[PDB]
Amino acid sequence: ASATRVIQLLRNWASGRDLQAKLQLRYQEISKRTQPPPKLPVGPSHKLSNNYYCT
Amino acid sequence: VGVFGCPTTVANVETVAVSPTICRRGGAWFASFGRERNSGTKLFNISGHVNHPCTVEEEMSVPLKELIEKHAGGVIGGWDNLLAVIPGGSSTPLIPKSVCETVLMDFDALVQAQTGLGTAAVIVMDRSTDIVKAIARLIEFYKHESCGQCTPCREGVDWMNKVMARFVKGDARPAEIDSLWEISKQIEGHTICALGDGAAWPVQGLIRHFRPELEERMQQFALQHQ
Ligand code: SF4
Repeated sequence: ASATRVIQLLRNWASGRDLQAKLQLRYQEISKRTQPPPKLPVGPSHKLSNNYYCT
Repeated sequence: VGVFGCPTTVANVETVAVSPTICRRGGAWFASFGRERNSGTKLFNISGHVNHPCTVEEEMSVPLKELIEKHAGGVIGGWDNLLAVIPGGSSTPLIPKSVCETVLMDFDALVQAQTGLGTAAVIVMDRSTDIVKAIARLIEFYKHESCGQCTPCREGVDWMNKVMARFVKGDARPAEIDSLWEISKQIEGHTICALGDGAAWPVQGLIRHFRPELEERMQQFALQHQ
């Protein structure tokens, strides 16, 4: 990330591609492991009227 | 069959005790009074929010206004206070002030009025009387009076009692009135006897006649019991 500038320009040149733009491993780009409580939606039949299962 | 498996003519006392006059005078006497089919004379039991609640023999196909004016001095607070009337009886749905005026209590005219002749046990609720509360005792009266043999009535009125208890209090959502509509028709025509259907008509009539008032009371509950 860690890796200094001297190692960086070696790996950019040897690959020929800017690897520091995106890494193959994540330092801090992830969702926080615990999440705030969710609220699940409802569907087309969570009604009390004209939802007779026969039709 | 019947009592002890015997032929048994069940006739209402009013029909029994009027049968004399139709045998002493003839069918011309009976049929002359009253409309087509609906003819003769019946005990119109005027009560509720009426100045002089009483039981009077009365002609049918009679306008509601002079029914309470001539025989009782009027309805408490006049017609404007009169919010609705149950003209026929419990099994006869209540109808709004915009409809009462001079509807005729002949069976055909109650049918077009989405009600029935019942027993002409006409009672009135004023504006001060909450219609949701007015039948609140009526619907629970039906629950207190049910043999409970058939499933639609045994599970119906009590379930109707609880869902309307949160209705008159207002602890419901606008859809709940539609569900009350659905199960009311569900028990209609599905009970062994006419108690369920007799209990269906009052609540059924209220829904399609004072629905905005039913939707009025619930957010009144929501604003203060938030
Ligand atoms: S509708 Fe009549 S028969 Fe059916 S449970 Fe009620 S009282 Fe009994």
